[PDB]
Amino acid sequence: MEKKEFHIVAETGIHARPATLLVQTASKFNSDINLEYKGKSVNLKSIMGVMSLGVGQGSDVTITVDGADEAEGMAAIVETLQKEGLAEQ
Repeated sequence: MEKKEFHIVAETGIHARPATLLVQTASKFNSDINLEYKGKSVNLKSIMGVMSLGVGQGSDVTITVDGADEAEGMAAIVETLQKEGLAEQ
């Protein structure tokens, strides 16, 4: 059980594109990985929750990873976060 915070550096608006990008990468781990924005942590893939939340404009958020993938899980997210210019390291 380990969480990894971050901040949106895409200043895009975490849309279905970048929005899912993370969720897609976060919601693809055998571990518990979610996103937390403003303090709200929900299965990034949680459109509903995320929807109401969503980030972008240098918006900062926090990711979480718990389980086996935990490492790999967050690994991607983390990397992706800064890989997709969605979030920084």
